[PDB]
Amino acid sequence: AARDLICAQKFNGLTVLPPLLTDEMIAQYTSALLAGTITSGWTFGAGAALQIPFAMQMAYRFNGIGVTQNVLYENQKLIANQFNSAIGKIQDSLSSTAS
Amino acid sequence: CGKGYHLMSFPQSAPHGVVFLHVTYVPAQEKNFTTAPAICHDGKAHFPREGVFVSNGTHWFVTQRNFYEPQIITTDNTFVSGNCDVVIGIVNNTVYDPLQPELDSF
Amino acid sequence: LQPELDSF
Ligand SMILES: *[C@@H]1O[C@H](CO)[C@@H](O[C@@H]2O[C@H](CO)[C@@H](O)[C@H](O)[C@H]2NC(C)=O)[C@H](O)[C@H]1NC(C)=O
Ligand SMILES: *[C@@H]1O[C@H](CO)[C@@H](O[C@@H]2O[C@H](CO)[C@@H](O)[C@H](O)[C@H]2NC(C)=O)[C@H](O)[C@H]1NC(C)=O
Ligand SMILES: *[C@@H]1O[C@H](CO)[C@@H](O)[C@H](O)[C@H]1NC(C)=O
Ligand SMILES: *[C@@H]1O[C@H](CO)[C@@H](O)[C@H](O)[C@H]1NC(C)=O
Repeated sequence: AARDLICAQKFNGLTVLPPLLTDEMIAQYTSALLAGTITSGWTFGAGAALQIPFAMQMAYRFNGIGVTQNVLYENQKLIANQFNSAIGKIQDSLSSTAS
Repeated sequence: CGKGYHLMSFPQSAPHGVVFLHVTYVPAQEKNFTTAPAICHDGKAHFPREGVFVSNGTHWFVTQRNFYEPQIITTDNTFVSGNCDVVIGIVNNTVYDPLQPELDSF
Repeated sequence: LQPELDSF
């Protein structure tokens, strides 16, 4: 019945080309970046991937901002709970707010 | 400034542009090791000042992260913060004191 | 450092 906007654009010579990287391959890049971040650290971006426990990586991250290692190693569960609550808050804010 | 840990750069002119030679540092030959976040000695937790604790199976060493240069564990490169029942993954080992054997040796 | 050498 009513002509679609996409068909009205197509019938006058206005086409849209597809991107080279599909959504699954962009997601594969994102998954590779996330796995290299959480299992190796910053070493995979500056050479080969060097495996390290995540607690030692976060202790290095606190050393990067002028805080010593005992702050992490004495408050590991508190930081884990705060990170999990932050991720849940991002999830709830993305589910509710659409702006 | 180039891929890897950046060391230097050198400029060169080019027709309508510039060319940078980025001299950088890349680690080469990895090696597996067993690590611990801290060492409980005499009921006190010891953390490294700079570096990381590694072990080749029997003895523990402390070394910097970007190069395998193992050294024996002393009180000069470790600091004490609290006891050893809070940190998870902590191990039992001894820490050499650089003063007392030289004191009795005199 | 001083009390330890005072002990010795
Ligand atoms: C530092 O702040 C954290 C929260 O950011 C406090 O942890 C809370 O402590 C209260 C009472 O001890 C608990 O009811 C909460 O469940 C804790 N929150 C979390 C996320 O674990 C912590 O007590 C504060 N530290 C000090 C010394 O006040
Ligand atoms: C792990 O490192 C230690 C470092 O002390 C090695 O022990 C030395 O091994 C050499 C020969 O490989 C001996 O000549 C030394 O006397 C040893 N030192 C001590 C203090 O015993 C050890 O061989 C290494 N390898 C393992 C345990 O497989
Ligand atoms: C270390 O151990 C892992 C698991 O056995 C192995 O895949 C890897 O090749 C080893 N060597 C290095 C240098 O990572
Ligand atoms: C370390 O030694 C103490 C006392 O010597 C002991 O209570 C503790 O269980 C030991 N830790 C481990 C992991 O064996």
